[PDB]
Amino acid sequence: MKRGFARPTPEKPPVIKPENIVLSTPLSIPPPEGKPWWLIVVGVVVVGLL
Amino acid sequence: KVVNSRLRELGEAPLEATGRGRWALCLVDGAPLRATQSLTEQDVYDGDRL
Repeated sequence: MKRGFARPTPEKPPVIKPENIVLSTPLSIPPPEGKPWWLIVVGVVVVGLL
Repeated sequence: KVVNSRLRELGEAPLEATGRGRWALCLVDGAPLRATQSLTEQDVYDGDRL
């Protein structure tokens, strides 16, 4: 002998929420801008020699 | 009788006691069941422990 059991309407399960995400594009390395170092080196010599 | 018979096949000593009293079925707290009523009258169903 067993106890009776009637199955009711199922309870609401917790809802799953999807997500579409697009990534951030990485930074770009700065190209090599360059100073004319030798010019100012000769400069301080000429003004000094005067 | 069947419990004592089965105990011997397992190699266990049969149920035995000394002194004035009697043998009966009890719940986990030691409370004995009613001697004159059906197991269907009491709250007993398949899989209970006694």
